Amino acid sequence: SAQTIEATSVKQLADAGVRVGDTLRISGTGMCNIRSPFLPFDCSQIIWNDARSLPLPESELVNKATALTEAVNRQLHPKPEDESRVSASLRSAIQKSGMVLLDDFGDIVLKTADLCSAKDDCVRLKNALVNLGKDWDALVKRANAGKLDGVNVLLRPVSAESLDNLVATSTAPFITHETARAAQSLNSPAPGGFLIVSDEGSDFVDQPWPSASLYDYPPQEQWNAFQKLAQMLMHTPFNAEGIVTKIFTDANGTQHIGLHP
Repeated sequence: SAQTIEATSVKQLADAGVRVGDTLRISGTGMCNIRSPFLPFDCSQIIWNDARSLPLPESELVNKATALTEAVNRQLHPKPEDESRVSASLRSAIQKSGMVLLDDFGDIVLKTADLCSAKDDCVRLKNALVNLGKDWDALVKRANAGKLDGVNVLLRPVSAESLDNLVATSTAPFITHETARAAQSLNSPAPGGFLIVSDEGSDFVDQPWPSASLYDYPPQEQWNAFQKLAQMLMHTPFNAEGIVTKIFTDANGTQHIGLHP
């Protein structure tokens, strides 16, 4: 009593009533499980469900982080095309000698506290942000009303590039917090359908393995790489052949199938 089952849609497999011993040849569109080539996804288990997919996650944090990053970088590396109530030829001499003129010190400070909300958050940058112009829980106050818009703070070259690195170093932990968190948010399996699983841990999809591993990407690249990973892998083509070695049904209604070839 060993059936042999071709299925290209979920309801065909539900119909065929698979028992251990059967041979499945299975193909269609699915999602890679969460909890490895495509870490955080594990493409040796495929979620096969007709309930359509979760949206890409968002993060207010990431938006706050890559916005402060840019605010400092656009003031540390101003482009020839730039407004300035500062003299033009004076600007060219600041750049010849390696120095840095903060247009809007006030914007740097606000967008820092906006992001490092907690008092323990990024304290070293907040320190370096106060010498350059007090105490942190007061610079924010002076910046809140809007008073360091008229201060001009000029930076000697190593403090500039050191503040550069301090901003890069502080925003990076946030963007990986949120990337890990967002991947867990997608671990929210719909009831029913199947979890098709390879016994050998082989991958079920046919996608080119990403070269750089996700956790090993740069900081201001991690959010976007995840998104492309998630958007392709939550709707990827897949196929699976083999001999059913286990078959059971979830408290959540989902049928788990382990396949060996």
